[PDB]
Parts: sequence; C-alpha cells; structure tokens
Amino acid sequence: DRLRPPLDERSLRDQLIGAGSGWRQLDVVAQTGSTNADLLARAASGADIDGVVLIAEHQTAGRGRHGRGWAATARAQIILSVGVRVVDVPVQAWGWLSLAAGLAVLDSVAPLIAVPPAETGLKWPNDVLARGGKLAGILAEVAQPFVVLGVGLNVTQAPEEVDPDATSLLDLGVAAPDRNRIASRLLRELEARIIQWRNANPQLAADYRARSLTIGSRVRVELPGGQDVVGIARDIDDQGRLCLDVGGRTVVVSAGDVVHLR
Ligand SMILES: Nc1ncnc2c1ncn2[C@@H]1O[C@H](Cn2cc(CCCCC[C@@H]3SC[C@@H]4NC(=O)N[C@@H]43)nn2)[C@@H](O)[C@H]1O
Repeated sequence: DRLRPPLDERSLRDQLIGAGSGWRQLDVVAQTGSTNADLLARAASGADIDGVVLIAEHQTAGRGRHGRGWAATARAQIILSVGVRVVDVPVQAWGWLSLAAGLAVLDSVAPLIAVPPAETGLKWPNDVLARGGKLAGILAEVAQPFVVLGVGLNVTQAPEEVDPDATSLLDLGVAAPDRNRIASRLLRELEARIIQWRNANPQLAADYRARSLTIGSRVRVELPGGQDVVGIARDIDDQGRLCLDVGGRTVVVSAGDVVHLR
C-alpha cells in the first residue's frame, strides 16, 4: 500500500548491533517461510544463534502455536525471530520467556497508540490485544541450548487480510507507522525483558500480572475432546501456567486457547 515503505537493514544495524543493544547480528530478508524455522534450522546446522536477529519483509508459511498458522502480507507487519541461550536457566521458567516477549511488545507500542491503556493488555499466553483486537502474536520454540522467539506485530495489516479479529497500529490511531523506529525500539525492549528473565528478576512476573487482560476475569479454556473448564484467573504460577479458581480450588493449566468472558 501507500503507507508501507520497506526496511533499512543498514540503519537497524547501526542503531543496534554492538551500539545501543546487546544483539550480535541482524539480517533483513524480503521473503522466507518462517523466521522461527530459519533460526532453528540454522542452530541445528551447528551455528551459535545466541544473539542473532532475523527479520522478514514477508512470510508465507507462518507458524502459530499448537499447530495453527500465522498469516502475513508484504511489508505490513513487523515479523522477526531472535535466538537466546537458555540452558543456564531452570527448565521451569522457560515458558516465562514467551510471556516476557508479550510484555516487550506491549511496552514498545504502548507509548504510540492513544487508546486508554486499561483496554490494552496481554492475553495469556501468546496474544497481545488493544480494544479487543489481536495486535501481535508470539511463539517460543526450543532447540537446546537455545530458544527461538517469534513476534508478529500487525503494523499496517488490515483485518480483511489475515483474520477478522486482527487490528493494527494504523487502525488504532497511528497515521504514519515507522517500522524502522518500531522494530528498533522493540528489539531493545526484548533485550531488557530477556535479561530480567535470565537473572530471575521478579519485576518480570509483577509487570506481566499488572498488564494481563486474562488475570482478574472469568475465562474459559477449551481442551482436546470437547472438554471445557470455566473459572476465574487468579494468578500465573512460576512455570508460566494459569492458576484458575474453580469452585474454590486451584486448577493449574499449561496451554489452550483461553476465552475471556468479561
Ligand atoms: N496477521 C494476523 N493478525 C492477527 N491474527 C492472526 C494473524 N494471522 C493469523 N491470526 C490468527 O491466529 C490464529 C493462529 N495462531 C496465532 C498464534 C500466536 C503466535 C503467532 C506466531 C507468529 C510469529 S511471526 C514471526 C515468527 N515466525 C513464525 O513462523 N511464527 C512467528 N498462534 N496460533 C488463527 O486462529 C488466526 O485466526
């Protein structure tokens, strides 16, 4: 469209690689299958990917969690993956890492949209929402010693292109979205949260809770088989899992698409 310039690999490099960030390497590609895929294939080849950033202008076979698939239109989103060395950390709290990316995405964009912050938060465990619409999705995938973190931020996507519940920074009150300034600020907020995660900083758990749309509301979790538990989400436990109050007693749950029911 008219509002979708391409990126600048050079600018990003100079702002981030060694200078204003801890990231070691940065590549923009015009088209791949899945940025997660590429960084996994690359680690399985023997390459160290701790610190590597991969950004794509367009992505064709997008990966969602639990099987499903993410959809993209050329230059309309910010689509990236990054590599982190994890084996220095308990194998609990690895799920707390995909959570952490959620916060890095709500932080980077919160100072840009002019919607009441109280109507923006994080849906557990891998969605980001602004007035009911899906703003970005996150996927963490494992390949020890590394984790690969994928973000898909709808910058200028329109909903009638990838999903009817999507919205975007454009549709939220942003006339010119600067994908270079947004990508650069999000890579910084990522780096900040990952270090919190590695040093078991408890500010990570508290801030997630503060900005959760899931916590504090009746929710519904749909499980394979036609199963459905319904409860109020009281807290996240230390593995990154969802504590529910059901008839007074805690049911912990690992994943599932959660449905907010106010
Ligand atoms: N553009 C869009 N905007 C709004 N909503 C959308 C949409 N495209 C699909 N959906 C709806 O998402 C549902 C399927 N889903 C979404 C997620 C969340 C995590 C997404 C991971 C993507 C990143 S991108 C960089 C990296 N590289 C990858 O390969 N994967 C990662 N997990 N599963 C399905 O129901 C659809 O309705």
